Amino acid sequence: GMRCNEKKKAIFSGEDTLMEDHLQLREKLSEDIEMIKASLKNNLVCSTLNDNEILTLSNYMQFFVFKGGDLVIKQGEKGSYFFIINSGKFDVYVNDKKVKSMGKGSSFGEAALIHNTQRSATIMAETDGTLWGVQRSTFRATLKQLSNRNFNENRSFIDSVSVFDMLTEAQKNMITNACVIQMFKPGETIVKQGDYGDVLFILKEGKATVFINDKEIRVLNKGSYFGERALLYDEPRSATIIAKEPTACASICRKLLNIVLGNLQVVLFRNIMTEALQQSEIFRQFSAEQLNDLADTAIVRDYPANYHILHKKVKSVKYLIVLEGKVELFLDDESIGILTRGKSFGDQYVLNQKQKFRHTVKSLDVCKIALITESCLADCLGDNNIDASIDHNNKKSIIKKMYIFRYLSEQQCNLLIEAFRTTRYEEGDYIIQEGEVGSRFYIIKNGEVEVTKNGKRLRTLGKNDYFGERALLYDEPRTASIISKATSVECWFVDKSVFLQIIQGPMLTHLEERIKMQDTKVEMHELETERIIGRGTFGTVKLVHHKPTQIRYALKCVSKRSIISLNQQNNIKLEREITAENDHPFIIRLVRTFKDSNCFYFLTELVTGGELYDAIRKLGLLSKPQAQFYLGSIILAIEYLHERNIVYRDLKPENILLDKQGYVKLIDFGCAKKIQGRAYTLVGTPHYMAPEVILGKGYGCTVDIWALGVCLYEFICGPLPFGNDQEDQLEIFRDILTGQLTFPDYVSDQDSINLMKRLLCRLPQGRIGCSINGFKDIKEHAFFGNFNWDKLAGRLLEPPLVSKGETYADF
Ligand SMILES: CC(C)(C)n1nc(Oc2cccc(Cl)c2)c2c(N)ncnc21
Repeated sequence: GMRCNEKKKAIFSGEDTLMEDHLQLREKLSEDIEMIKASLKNNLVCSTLNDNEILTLSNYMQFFVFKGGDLVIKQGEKGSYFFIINSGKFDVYVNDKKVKSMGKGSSFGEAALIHNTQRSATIMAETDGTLWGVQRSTFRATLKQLSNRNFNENRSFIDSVSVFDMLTEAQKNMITNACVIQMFKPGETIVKQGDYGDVLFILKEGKATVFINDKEIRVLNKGSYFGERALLYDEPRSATIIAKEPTACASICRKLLNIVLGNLQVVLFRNIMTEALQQSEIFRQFSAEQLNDLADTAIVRDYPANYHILHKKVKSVKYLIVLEGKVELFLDDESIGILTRGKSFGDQYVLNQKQKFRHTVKSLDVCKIALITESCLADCLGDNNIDASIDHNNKKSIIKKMYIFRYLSEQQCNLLIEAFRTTRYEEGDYIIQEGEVGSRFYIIKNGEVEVTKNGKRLRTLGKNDYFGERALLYDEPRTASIISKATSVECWFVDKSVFLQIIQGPMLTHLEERIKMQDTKVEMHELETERIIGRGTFGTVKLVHHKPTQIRYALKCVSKRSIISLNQQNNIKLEREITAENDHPFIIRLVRTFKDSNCFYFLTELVTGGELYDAIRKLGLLSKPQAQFYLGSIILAIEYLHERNIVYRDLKPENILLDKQGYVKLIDFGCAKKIQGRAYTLVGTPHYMAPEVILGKGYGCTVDIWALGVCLYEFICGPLPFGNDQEDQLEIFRDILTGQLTFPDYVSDQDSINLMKRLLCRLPQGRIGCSINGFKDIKEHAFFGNFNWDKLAGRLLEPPLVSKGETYADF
């Protein structure tokens, strides 16, 4: 009997432990449910909830039994429970001194339902008595599931309604939030025949009876819906729908749809038309707005079968799209194809404005056609020279994808496009030879080229690819060569001298410094720490000097003991991901991340102009131009992130630095997350936190827009709009949820107030910037009426403050 010689390991291991001692089963009677339902209707977070949601919460409450002289909660212990007193008396001890005495009906431990907070007073049981109670985890999880199943349920019913079929993913999700649940008991008329109603209804649970002229036509089941046409048109109800058993309906109103989405026909058509236009390689390079304008101004026409829609008698049509039916195309007498639903024709005539229309288009059956005329293109492009404008725009689409040109003013970008010269190359011509100093940026018009270095091939590039952009910013040897790998390769190109006549010092300095810093490789041993520029529980931030290039950087150290202690294992990598991917001028730019036995490193550009927190405090109350500049700058950064499905979640002046030139840099992406569906976790700084985060029913990127309104209020008015005096988190959230927004008598600008009120709208659906148009509604608001957004991005504005000298306070 031999023994095992190789090793088996041992197994290892506050307020929730105590309540387990008092926990007990008890069947909930009618007297209990009604006192819970009463007590929750007066609660801070639960007051907004409907009866079915409060009924669900009431059942998750648990019974706890106490003898006299028993401890419930202790002042200093971490807070986790909320209580409604069922029987007996309970005394409240603050600093070991009796303040109050509570009986049946009263509640305590309110703040636990929002966050883990330290208890203020010690509650003790005077007599023998019992508590109804619920824990945060259970309360938040229940709130999550209620709102989240509601959303997913409603989105399926949106997907089942045919009128929404041509909405995009993002459009369908946005109208899902406009759904309102409406309950009907038996006997109740949902809709009456003859009324001009503007509401779609969808049966989730139950059954209803349909009456036309007081006669039973049919019965409707869970899934059935009615009122699609009521969202498009003013038309009377064809029937009287009456509920037969207790029923629950999801519903969209046209009034809220118009606020959220705009006109439904206009939005639907724009999608149909955008999809049809994108099948052409020409319109594929148009902007979303340009395609939307073509959709809004397109002539739409119904034709009978065997009709000559176009015949070489043409009404200046350049492009044709089939919406319904079929048409046959002819060149003289030869059929060249049949276009069905969604297909289109005319690329040849869109490109060549002056060409005679040689084709014939004959309807095969009854059809609906959209027609884009010569004027419809000119009004879209803003120019009567269509061929030149399409060409100009083709080039613009190429360069707007590059950082170097993306943020230049439209006037500068146009000038630069106009300056493009064209040249041709024989096969085997060295367009660029490595080692030589370049002065030209190229875009390939026609053909192919092959990139090489020290002999070996690296890549192959073709129509609309580009190369050599660095030569515009630097005087340096070309790292690779570019050989022509086709017969008659044509390139557009622009000289450095022309680029320097267009771009001005500030933008040029920004590009010079930025492109260079990522280019230069870095190792830890090459960096010397000059001085510490930031401290905290996270770790430290050092100002560092790179010996080889002499470029100065910033190096954040995140201690490993900090991350593993608070269970932020998965979060530090998601921060690395987000922080590395950001490539916007008003967001901090990462260079590289290093790994270490002690701390996680982040190396970024050095920002020398200090925090915005201090800048506004030097300025005092900001004027209209100054608030426009800073808020405008924050808007561009947040918009960039929202387009990449990132919600920032911690917007405050502290997290915004200023550079040498006085332009903003967003930092600290610790609270930031890649949004996939609805977020529920409670994060951020309480004074800037949106009411939808606090209420636990789901939030998205809209929270950063609330915070924007908080910042604007600080800029114009001075103090915070909510809980300015307050230190207790509970009383801040209370002021955020139910407090009054007021504005000082010295705030004389109507438009400023209007914007602040609309950014600080509690319900997101009514919050400016949160509809389908996104930030467009903020940017076009009267407050920004004289503000050139174009010049902000391109560094062509005088900023409010320029710092004299420097200012400081897988991996
Ligand atoms: C002033 C402080 C410490 C908040 N800060 N944070 C900064 O932002 C950093 C600095 C290094 C790494 C990361 Cl991920 C962010 C920063 C900077 N780039 N330049 C100067 N000061 C900086």
